[PDB]
Amino acid sequence: ARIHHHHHHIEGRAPTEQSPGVQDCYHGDGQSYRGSFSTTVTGRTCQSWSSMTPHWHQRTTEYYPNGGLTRNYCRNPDAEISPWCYTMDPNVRWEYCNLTQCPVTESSVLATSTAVSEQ
Repeated sequence: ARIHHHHHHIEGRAPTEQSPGVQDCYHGDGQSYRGSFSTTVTGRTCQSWSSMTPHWHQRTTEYYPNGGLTRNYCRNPDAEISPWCYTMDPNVRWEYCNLTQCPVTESSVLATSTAVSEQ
């Protein structure tokens, strides 16, 4: 019925795609993600945490809803700089997803106690 192109991956320039491609973001340390961005920094896909086929590992988030990242959703169960997850590819054990400190301009921050400038 429908299938994404299966020929080239960087249909843009010869060497590399000039414009920016995938570039998600996160608030805090991947803790405020609240999104199932199953995309790894390499463009891979967050393999289901409960995936015992390729890379096997105990203590999954599928058995721990306290995280909110079940299935192939990418999240940060360690509160590290950002969320990460196993990849559906056996060539990539695991990796961080394309997250970054959401550098937005809108207000977003609902707190106005102290103000920080140039910091």
